[PDB]
Amino acid sequence: IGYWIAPCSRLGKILRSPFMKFVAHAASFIIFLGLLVFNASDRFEGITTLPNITVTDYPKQIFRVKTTQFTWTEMLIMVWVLGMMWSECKELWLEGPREYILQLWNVLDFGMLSIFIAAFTARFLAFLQATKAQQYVDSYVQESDLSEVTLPPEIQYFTYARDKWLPSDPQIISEGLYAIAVVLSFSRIAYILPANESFGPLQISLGRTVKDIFKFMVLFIMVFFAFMIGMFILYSYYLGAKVNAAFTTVEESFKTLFWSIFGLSEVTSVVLKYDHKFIENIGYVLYGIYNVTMVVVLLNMLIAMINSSYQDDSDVEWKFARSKLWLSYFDDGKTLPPPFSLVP
Amino acid sequence: ANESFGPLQISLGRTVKDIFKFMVLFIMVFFAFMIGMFILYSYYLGAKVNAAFTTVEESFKTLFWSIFGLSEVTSVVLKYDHKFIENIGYVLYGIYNVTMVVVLLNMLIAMINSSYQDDSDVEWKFARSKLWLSYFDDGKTL
Ligand SMILES: [Ca+2]
Repeated sequence: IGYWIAPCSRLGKILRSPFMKFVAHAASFIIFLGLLVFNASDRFEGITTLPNITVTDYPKQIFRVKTTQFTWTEMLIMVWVLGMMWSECKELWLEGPREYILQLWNVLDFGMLSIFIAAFTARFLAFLQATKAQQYVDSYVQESDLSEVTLPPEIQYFTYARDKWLPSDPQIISEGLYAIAVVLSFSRIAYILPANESFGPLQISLGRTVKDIFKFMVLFIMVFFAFMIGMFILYSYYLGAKVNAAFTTVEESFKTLFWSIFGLSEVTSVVLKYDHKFIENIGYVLYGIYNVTMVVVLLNMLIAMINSSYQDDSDVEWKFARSKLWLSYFDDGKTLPPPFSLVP
Repeated sequence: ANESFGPLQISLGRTVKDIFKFMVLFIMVFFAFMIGMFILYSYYLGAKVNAAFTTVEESFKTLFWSIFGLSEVTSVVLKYDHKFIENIGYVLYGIYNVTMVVVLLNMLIAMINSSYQDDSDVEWKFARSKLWLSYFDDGKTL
């Protein structure tokens, strides 16, 4: 408000400093994360009502209206997402799309903002359907609090609890995408992390280790696909004849072999319920060979990365990254935080 | 004060001091995934096989014990047919495990390089001499 009223003043001059603009953007993102956390402040200790029970503020309300309506925190977070997307679009328009895509931070921000937009679009579609159902109830139902009246099946579905929801209804998609976007949001803390002396080189080395890990992960993915296909072919014919129905389908085989990396897949994944001990013993051998192979690949990755790191260069890289961060703020255009940049 | 265990204690102290810096970043990642999974699974309290991500405390427990592999995979599955949310939770839990492995491996490599760069002997003897000088005063007689 002060910047809008007096763009050229002591406060205006202070707020246009590159460090002050960086602090403004960091504070805006902290407020965005606070809104993300506060939107779910009614569930910190868990939801009181069971998923099979519907609660409505007034007796003539469709439950989906109550469970899909936006709150003021939802409005604020939608405005924040719109502002950040507008800032990203302005950057892409001004500087060029090809250069914009070839940057980790820009593409990640675009991805998380797109996921937020998709989640809010799905929630808005659910809200529209619920509002149409509520309008139908208010215009054609006057039967004492939705007890004696039986709604048409096109609209009776909106009186159902969470358990009766279709697996592909808009609100489930909305909340899944919202969870993904919330996970991706806090990853932008590492965008402002390099500006700090202690946490800059750490982030630089973390990015370098991720880049080194990716190439080994490609080979491990090839080995993983090999064992997934082999064990799925071995155990596909035993669906109702296995202990934990693992390796019976491509999804199940993929889950079992992926969670085996962290030791979270039990050995009974290879045991059958029949007397075909040959198949069970081949599965045991293949699973053991897979575990030994993944340990060998992890050991080779660790050793190769240790050698590569053993080959004062991190300080230079961190200072270069921090200087890029600074030069991103020296231009006077990026003055206000993205949520407040909408107002012209 | 011991010759054989003093250097070990000094090295352990330096290891803890190096570990804290990476622990800050891992705490940021941990909070990210804790909030995400809690938001995903807060609406399924009695609709899950266990109470893994139903609350913030529960999400913190599940993700912290996931570091040591002491949290079961079934923490993600649901008792409903909402396979979209279950698969999103599976992907997020797998990404959390991969991310924590990456962070731990990066911490290990960075600390190995830092240690690679008769240095601990001087530190140990300085600490031992500080311990000695703490007792040269006549006040601490008993
Ligand atoms: Ca950007």
